[PDB]
Amino acid sequence: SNVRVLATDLAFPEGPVVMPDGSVVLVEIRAQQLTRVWPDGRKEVVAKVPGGPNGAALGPDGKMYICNNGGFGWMPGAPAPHEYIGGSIQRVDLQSGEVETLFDKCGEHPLKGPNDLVFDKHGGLWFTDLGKRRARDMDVGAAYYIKPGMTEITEQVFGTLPLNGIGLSPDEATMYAAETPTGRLWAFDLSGPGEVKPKGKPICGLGGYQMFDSLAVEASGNVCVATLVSGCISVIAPDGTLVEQVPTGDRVTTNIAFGGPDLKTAYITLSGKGELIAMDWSRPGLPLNFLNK
Ligand SMILES: C[C@H]1CCC(O)(O)O1
Ligand SMILES: [Ca+2]
Ligand code: NA
Repeated sequence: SNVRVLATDLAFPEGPVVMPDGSVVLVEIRAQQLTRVWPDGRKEVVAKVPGGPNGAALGPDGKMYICNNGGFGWMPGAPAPHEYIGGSIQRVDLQSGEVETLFDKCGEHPLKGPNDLVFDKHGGLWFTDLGKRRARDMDVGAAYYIKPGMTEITEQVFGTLPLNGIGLSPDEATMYAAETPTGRLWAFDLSGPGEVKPKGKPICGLGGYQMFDSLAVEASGNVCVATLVSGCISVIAPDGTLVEQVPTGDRVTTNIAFGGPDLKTAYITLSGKGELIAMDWSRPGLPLNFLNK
């Protein structure tokens, strides 16, 4: 595990997407932008994304899909009314910077705080909703699936505590969602693309005072979850076994993504230190649809 700092002075980095050339496109939630970090050290702003760009994934159209949580109040906190503009799913042209809003509601219900997302092999899009905190109450968590072609959005999970990281198993027959305040990883069986069958179960619950953020899946099927408070990556086997915890040096470790040769480099956002780092990983990551395969 040779650790290297790839970029600093990032304004709450999140949603890293590691390109084939080893460049990283990621979100800066606090600076409300999508940023490109190159291996020669240089950085460029790809697009301004007003609100709270929170997670990213490259889509089948070659555009970068964004979970926009609508904005926080700044370490993030509950958004004062004016700092919140509504949650949405958006799309950014990585060549022009054009931002288009795709969904801001499901049925008659506005999206609250979209957080992270993952494409299935047909181009369908899974995403989590962390909800928003208000003065005296908070939204429940949820997970949604947008049908291939961006034709329809559906609610698949609803009524958990806030949900954050999301991924698919290698065979894409299981969707994983990380429940933030409990440090529990939930697994949901899929009867087919975009459809949970009964709705799921927690396969791992960490002890102590540990919370979960975003995640990335390994080719082995292990789920690698950014772990807040204790500041590490928690590697969880498909059967729920805690395989290992890799310290990162930041209590606000928020996301991980695999790239580099054989997808054996982990790219991690340390959102407390404002850093993007890279770390050797003993096992290869799961190739993401429309990015790595
Ligand atoms: C504190 C929450 C909001 C952004 C995050 O990284 O998903 O975690
Ligand atoms: Ca997240
Ligand atoms: Na990730």
